[PDB]
Amino acid sequence: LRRDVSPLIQRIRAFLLGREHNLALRFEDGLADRTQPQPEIPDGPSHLLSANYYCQRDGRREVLPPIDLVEQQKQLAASKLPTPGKVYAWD
Amino acid sequence: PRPLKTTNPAAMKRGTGGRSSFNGIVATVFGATGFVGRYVCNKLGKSGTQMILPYRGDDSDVIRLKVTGDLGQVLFHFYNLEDPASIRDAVKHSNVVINLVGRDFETKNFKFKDVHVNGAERIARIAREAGVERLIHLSSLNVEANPKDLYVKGGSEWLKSKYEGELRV
Amino acid sequence: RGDIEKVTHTGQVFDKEDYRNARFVNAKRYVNENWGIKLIEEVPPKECTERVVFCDGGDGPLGHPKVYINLDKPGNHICGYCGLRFVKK
Amino acid sequence: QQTLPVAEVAQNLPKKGYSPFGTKQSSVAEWSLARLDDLLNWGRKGSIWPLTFGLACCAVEMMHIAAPRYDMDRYGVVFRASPRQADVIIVAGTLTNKMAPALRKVYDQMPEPRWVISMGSCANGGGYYHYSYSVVRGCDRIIPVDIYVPGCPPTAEALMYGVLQLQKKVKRMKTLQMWYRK
Amino acid sequence: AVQQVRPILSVDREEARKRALNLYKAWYRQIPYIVMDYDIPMTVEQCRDKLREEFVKHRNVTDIRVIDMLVIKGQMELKESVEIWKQKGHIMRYWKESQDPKPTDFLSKFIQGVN
Amino acid sequence: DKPTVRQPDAVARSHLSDFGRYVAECLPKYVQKVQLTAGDELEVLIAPEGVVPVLQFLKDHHQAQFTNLVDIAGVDVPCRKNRFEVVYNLLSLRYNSRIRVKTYTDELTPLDSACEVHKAANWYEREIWDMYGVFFANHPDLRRILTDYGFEGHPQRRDFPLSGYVELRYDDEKKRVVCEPLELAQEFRKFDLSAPWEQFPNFRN
Amino acid sequence: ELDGETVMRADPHIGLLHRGTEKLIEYKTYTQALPYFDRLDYVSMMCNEQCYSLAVEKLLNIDVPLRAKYIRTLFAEITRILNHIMAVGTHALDVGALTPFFWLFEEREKMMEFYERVSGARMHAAYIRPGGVSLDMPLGLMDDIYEFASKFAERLDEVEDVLTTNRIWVQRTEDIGIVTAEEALNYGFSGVMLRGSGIKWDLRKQQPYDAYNLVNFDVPIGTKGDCYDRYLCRVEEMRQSLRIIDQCLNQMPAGEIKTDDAKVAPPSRSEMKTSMEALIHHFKLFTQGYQVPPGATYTAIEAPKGEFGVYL
Amino acid sequence: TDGGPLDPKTALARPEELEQRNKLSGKITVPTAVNLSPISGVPEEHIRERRVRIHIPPKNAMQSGTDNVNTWQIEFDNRERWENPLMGWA
Amino acid sequence: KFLGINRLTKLFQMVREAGGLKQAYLKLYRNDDLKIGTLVGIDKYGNKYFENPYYFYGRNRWIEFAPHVNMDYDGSMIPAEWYGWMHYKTDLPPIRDGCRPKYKWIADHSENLSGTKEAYYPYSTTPNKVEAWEPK
Amino acid sequence: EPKDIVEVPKGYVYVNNKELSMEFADITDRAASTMFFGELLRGFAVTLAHIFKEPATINYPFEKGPLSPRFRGEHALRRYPSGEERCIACKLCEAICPAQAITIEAEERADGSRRTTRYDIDMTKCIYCGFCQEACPVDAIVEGPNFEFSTETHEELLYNKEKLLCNGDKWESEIASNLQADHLYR
Ligand SMILES: CCCCCCCCCCCCCCCCCC(=O)OC[C@H](COP(=O)([O-])OCC[N+](C)(C)C)OC(=O)CCCCCCCCCCCCCCCCC
Ligand SMILES: NC(=O)C1=CN([C@@H]2O[C@H](COP(=O)(O)OP(=O)(O)OC[C@H]3O[C@@H](n4cnc5c(N)ncnc54)[C@H](OP(=O)(O)O)[C@@H]3O)[C@@H](O)[C@H]2O)C=CC1
Ligand code: SF4
Ligand code: SF4
Ligand code: SF4
Ligand SMILES: [Zn+2]
Repeated sequence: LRRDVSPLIQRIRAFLLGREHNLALRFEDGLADRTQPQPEIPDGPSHLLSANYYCQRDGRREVLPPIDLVEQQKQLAASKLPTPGKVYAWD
Repeated sequence: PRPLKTTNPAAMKRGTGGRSSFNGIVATVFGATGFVGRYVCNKLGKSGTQMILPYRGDDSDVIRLKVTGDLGQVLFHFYNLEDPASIRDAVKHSNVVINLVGRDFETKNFKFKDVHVNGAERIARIAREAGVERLIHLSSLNVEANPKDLYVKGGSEWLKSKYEGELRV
Repeated sequence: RGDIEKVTHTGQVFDKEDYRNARFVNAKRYVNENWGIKLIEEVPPKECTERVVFCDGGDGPLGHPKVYINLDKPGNHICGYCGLRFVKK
Repeated sequence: QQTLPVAEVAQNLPKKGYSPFGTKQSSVAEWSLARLDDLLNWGRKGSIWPLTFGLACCAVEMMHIAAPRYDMDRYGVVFRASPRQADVIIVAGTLTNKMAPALRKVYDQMPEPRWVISMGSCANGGGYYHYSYSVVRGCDRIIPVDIYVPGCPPTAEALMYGVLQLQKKVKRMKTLQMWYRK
Repeated sequence: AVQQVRPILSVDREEARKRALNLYKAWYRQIPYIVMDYDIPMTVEQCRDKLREEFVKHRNVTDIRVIDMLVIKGQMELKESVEIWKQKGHIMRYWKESQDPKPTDFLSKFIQGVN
Repeated sequence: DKPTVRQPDAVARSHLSDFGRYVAECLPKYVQKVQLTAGDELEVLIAPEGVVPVLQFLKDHHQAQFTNLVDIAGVDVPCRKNRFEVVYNLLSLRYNSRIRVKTYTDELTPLDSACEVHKAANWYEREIWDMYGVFFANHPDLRRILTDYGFEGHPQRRDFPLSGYVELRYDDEKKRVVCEPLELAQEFRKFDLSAPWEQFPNFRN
Repeated sequence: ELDGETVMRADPHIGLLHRGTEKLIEYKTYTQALPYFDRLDYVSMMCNEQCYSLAVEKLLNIDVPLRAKYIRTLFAEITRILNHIMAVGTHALDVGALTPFFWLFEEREKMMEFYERVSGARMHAAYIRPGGVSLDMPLGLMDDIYEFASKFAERLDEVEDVLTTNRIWVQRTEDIGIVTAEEALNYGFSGVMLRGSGIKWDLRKQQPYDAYNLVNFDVPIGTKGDCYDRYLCRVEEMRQSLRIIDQCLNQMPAGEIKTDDAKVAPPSRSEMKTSMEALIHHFKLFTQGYQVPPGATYTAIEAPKGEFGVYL
Repeated sequence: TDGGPLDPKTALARPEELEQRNKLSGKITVPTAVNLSPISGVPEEHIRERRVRIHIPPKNAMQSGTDNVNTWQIEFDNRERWENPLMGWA
Repeated sequence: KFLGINRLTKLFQMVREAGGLKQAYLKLYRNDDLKIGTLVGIDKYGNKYFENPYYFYGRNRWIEFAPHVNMDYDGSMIPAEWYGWMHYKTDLPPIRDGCRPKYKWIADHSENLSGTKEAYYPYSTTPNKVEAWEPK
Repeated sequence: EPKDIVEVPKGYVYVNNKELSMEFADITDRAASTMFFGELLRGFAVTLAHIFKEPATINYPFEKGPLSPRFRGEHALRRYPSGEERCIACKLCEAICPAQAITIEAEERADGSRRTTRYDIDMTKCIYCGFCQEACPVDAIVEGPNFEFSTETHEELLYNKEKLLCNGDKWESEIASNLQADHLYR
């Protein structure tokens, strides 16, 4: 079915490998067909025609200029020390 | 006073002095394999001259001359001095023909008359019949009618051959 | 050789006095023998009944984008993408 | 432009033969020099030795003719480190401003006969970095090129097409017959 | 007008002039080792004349930060010439040995090309 | 919900807000403005004279152990009075975060080198020397790193053209690779892709 | 600078392959600037496309679907195997072992065949884009990738049987090039050179991106910091990449391949031929491209050589 | 100050070295009109020959939008373009 | 006989199927491997396409070139219809591939003509756009 | 079993972490593998086993490697089934060509149709990326299956409009099959 050596040389190769040998070389029986039926890619979450508007889906307009943190604290104000994040132990 | 033959906007001089531009000269460089021919090809390719380089031998001898010119400015041709049809194909679209063809020793196929006199006559006659404006054939400094031999018997055949070639051109 | 003096479908040919025909002494000139104009006027016009018709290249998704041509004006109406001609009697 | 002939016309034509210079040349000395040139070009198109150069990504493809799918050693092609022990330099990758005298020195120290394969779009004409300041516009303007492998990464099929076309160029290369007709 | 900036290796003009003269001395010492090693077709006297011309075309500047930036760049070329760090193709770039000279009269510029 | 819109991290926003106010409280002299951009990244705009201590503070404080300096990026903005800006990107492994420290530099004004703090900058500022041309004082080795040895000018400066000023070829009467003025065989076709209608109304203020 | 055979001063000179990439990126559209990143790093490519795509998607504030996330994760670990096979073969040629170069480049050529199957190019795929992937995977890629991942464990077992246990490889790798961890942190190391020196730091686990937090794997940590620990760390990243490939072949959902912002992602050919606004969005996405909002970002991923960052 | 170990490269340095470090840490007075032509690396021919036009770019007359008008820009004078004799590019 | 004597029998079957010892020698000289397989197709230009699924993937389908050429075979002799079948793009040979079109303007296949007098050389396709005076 | 120097955390793997055993059996085992070349003989055994394997080489050019219908090769200009060339000179492909290889010049044709008069592709500036294939609205420019088009001369790698039309005429069947088997992926 598949091109290989006779099983005496196969047993010699399996003894010299130290393990049972699976064929590295690919064959036509192990692979899929080259001609496949024509697929249909399904629609995503917003190809519905009724409910969606772009104003609720526009990620490019929901960004803002960066927030001055001292000015933000000054506007909104008129224990452990602050860390940049959760403590991770890489030791 | 001095008429301009081409009168085509693609054929006139354009651009600056670099290699990618065109200087309006379409030069055919005979004997470009040799010692003077490399420097002549480089000085032509510095100014953006479209060059037709005819070679008589192998392609590996003239593959080094693609460096001097840009893309489209170097065109190789195969010729022989016993065949005027290849020279007619070479100089049919040339304004300048440069003759650097020469040999310092006798060859079993080409004698001194066959390379300095008769081959120069074939090149010059084909270039005159093809409408080439200029021809810049070289010579030797001490060319004479009867150059007397100084040391060897049979010497100064080269100088006499270059002299007879230059008056016949 | 006749390919040097042959004219392409864009109306281009090099002159006999031009230096640019010296590039074709060692490599032949490529002129496409299938001009698009002759093969688009060889196709007969399509007779239609409706006032407007749609064109999509004849292949569906593999043609051009679908456009609608009006046929109330007398004459042959040419699709601007594929060059097919429609007519209404 | 000509096409490949129809099988009836192909059956009408005879076999081409191995020799590109023809069978007979109507002279004993011309036939002897043509057969000596055939033996020499067989010895030269067999086992061209490329150079371990590898400027860029196109080089990774160069190991895919080393890799056992394509096996460049089947054709005689085998890499050598020194430029003196090499026929071919495969200029494959981006040739920059700092590598102009490097490539010129490595090409010049390589001995005649010299054939250069230009693999990849950067080595052919600059490619995706053509309009930059540092990249030399192709490797033609420094060193001569005999074979232009066109793919940006070429398939190793397409690189061995360039290698086989170089072997066919060496097979058509004639020096002794040129010496007889010079 | 007036501006308060951080200096580069010198406060006044005299130190920048001393650094430029130190560049000239170091380049003078480095020229005979450049000539014998780099395989260039330039005589030692031609190299010193080119060094003089390179200093002459930068005599016109007056600002001390511009002068010290020129000193830093000249020290970089000196360090790229003490260690070899370069080829013969880049040493000859100062002479511009491949560029054919262009005429300056208006008639020859009119005849040759619009540049 | 909104599957197209990217969902941010609220706890990372709160942690970087508290740490940015902590940094602005700790160094009132050198820290000029602390901002928190979209995408949960903190930018600490600083004075030039505070280029070396603040990073040292960010190397050595107990709530600021930014041990890795991953890269230094230079941005050339020619419209400003101080032209170049220099962006230090630092990664903290202990608190698992990143910070950006941005400063401004003229074409002649120095920057104090961060090689005493982070040794990776030992080449990184060299790249900023080669691409832009800002002098880094107290540098152990300041040389051009990426360009040619005989190269003149600084490439990624916006006053420099895209294709450079010169080209290289091989010349046989000098037997050398030589330098020629730049002539393209085909010029770089510049495309006008400027937006004629504005799209973002939040960035005009 | 050498006193004998031993080095005194090793100074690297670079810029020999400097192509002016960033100045050139400044002149192109983001879609045109995407094939640059295939040519930044040569032997891992879909990782660099992933990093640039996460940079543009963080600037655009859009989100990729789950299927595109799993495709990006699966091809990122396939790309990791390719980089490690490149690293193992390069280190074997530099040390002197000629054989595992070819023995692993057969499998590496199988993965570039997989790349050609999914994208159409063997190496520079241009596949991972801002807003998902360009194309869906073709039918039957599952069986091919599964057969390859079934055999690759035995191929690595044979390569490790030749290379790992040998005394010459140990004497050529162990106690050589030892880097301390404080030097690794001070000199800005990233990736395996951090992981070989005992530092527990993997960017796929600490700051996860593109569905790495729905898959489970192990982070290999070296002990000594020499060449042998980094080689064993690369082989363990190879095996854990096989594990992540197994999990991604085990679970993937059915759905879209790209985001549905038609002003960001290009539309398909059916709504090209039928609809009108999709033709407008195609024309303005392939003439001038999308409008990225103004601002700065730095997105860093775990490439197999280390942290790969883009400051856009 | 602190009673820890002092910095050895400042205590052991000569008085000329302490004066050299303090003078570079200060601020010098310079003119604000600075010519940076030899520093920028431009060839001198483009310095003496090219003319620079500062302009607001023209609005496209077929389009009502004025967002691309909203900046000023520097552009350089148009030199000679030509057709290459091989294939016909600019 | 458990050592491969049946493979020697298959080699002798290969020799008898090749057309004789001299024909097997000629086939082994031209094609560097000697193999057996079912004949799938014969392209107009005279090449033969064989496919045997017994071999390694990549050696399943192969081409024996036209007998009128020798030592001039290359990868450009394969026509457009058999190109996807030889490169494993489709599993359908063009004998039963009814989807492949055949128009009047489709030219026949050509090989690579570089290094030959009939090569390609580019030119400007647009004509002259600036007309001169023409005083007469 | 050898002991562990550092206790591993959950989800991490430590390599070179096992302490060498100091008992007599393991020392004798590593001593016998030292003086009798145990791992060298194991590597020689693995290598001698892989001598007996089947090669993965393919007989180029008689045998060619596997490919895909999406494969990017030589650019080609398709035509309609009626015979008219598909390209309508919209310059989307050149606007998206990221190395600016394509050069398009156009005018109105004599029948009034919008057509090209110059379609140049610098094949030495191309990167074979398929952006012109995706950008093309009428599916005119495609990447053909051809990749054996290595030339001896740099000028032959600068395609004219006529060379691309000849490539579209020559490679029409395989390009039509690929766009039949690939169009719903795009
Ligand atoms: C059909 C044939 C198949 C096999 C063919 C191939 C044959 C095997 C390989 C041949 C040589 C291959 C190339 C050279 C490889 C060299 C490897 C090498 O030496 O590496 C260095 C390594 C180094 O050892 P290491 O790797 O343990 O290093 C750590 C130790 N230090 C650093 C201190 C050295 O190995 C050796 O040197 C091992 C010893 C080799 C010499 C053998 C000594 C035997 C002593 C006598 C034994 C007595 C037993 C008890 C008797 C009791 C009596 C009462
Ligand atoms: N010192 C000098 O060199 C001097 C030279 N001259 C003259 O200058 C000219 C060029 O000199 P130079 O370069 O040194 O000489 P070379 O010998 O170096 O070059 C001569 C050239 O002519 C070609 N050639 C030689 N014989 C023939 C032939 N029979 N048919 C066709 N072509 C042939 C050669 O081709 P290929 O190499 O392929 O065989 C080569 O390209 C000659 O006319 C010479 O007489 C005058 C005075 C001094
Ligand atoms: S031609 Fe393409 S693959 Fe080759 S070096 Fe250039 S970008 Fe890389
Ligand atoms: S494949 Fe890409 S690089 Fe090549 S012509 Fe098309 S768009 Fe340009
Ligand atoms: S995108 Fe297509 S139709 Fe438009 S100019 Fe290009 S090839 Fe022609
Ligand atoms: Zn239509």
